[PDB]
Amino acid sequence: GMALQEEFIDVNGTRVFQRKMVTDSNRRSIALFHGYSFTSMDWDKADLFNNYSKIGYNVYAPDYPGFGRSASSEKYGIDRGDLKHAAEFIRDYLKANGVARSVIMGASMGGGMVIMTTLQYPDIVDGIIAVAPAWVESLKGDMKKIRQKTLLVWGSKDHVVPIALSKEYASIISGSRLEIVEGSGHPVYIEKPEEFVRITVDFLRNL
Repeated sequence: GMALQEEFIDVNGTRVFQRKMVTDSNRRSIALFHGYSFTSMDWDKADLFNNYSKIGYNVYAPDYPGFGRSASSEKYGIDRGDLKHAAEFIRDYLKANGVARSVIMGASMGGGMVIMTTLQYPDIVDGIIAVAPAWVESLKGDMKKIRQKTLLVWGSKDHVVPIALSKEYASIISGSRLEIVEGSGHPVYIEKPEEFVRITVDFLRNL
């Protein structure tokens, strides 16, 4: 039956904690990348493993190296602000799990990471969900090139990553779906979990 597996995986020498809900029959994958302040445990609040599994996605969620339960990492660490390290991580992490292509979702820091991964390795990305992505303001000229279906999610009360950037990023990424969730600040999947699920499930169904 369906099980939430919690385990440690080696990603090129870095001991990564992950949570996953998968079955060998699914032909769809989604991987979830947390913000600076949260971990893979925090996706419990919106029950994302069960909700995405029920629409036929294999679901993977690691703690980024240096965060949560994962080891620090010279190769992947983001201490020095190298977002290309995070694109390497996401590519390598999917490969370690035997996943050739996936939808990738990121919140905040993680949203920056999934954007960068799509800019570097577009052939591995089936779609993007980015929840108020941080650290990408310098990447607009490359973001204009993204061809993947993209969902941008922002809380109406977000003052961490300005809501003005929401409308700008929605213009830059052609075909992007922008949804502003009433009554939420920056971590939408914690503060308005039901609406987060409704919107993200609808996007994924129609990908």
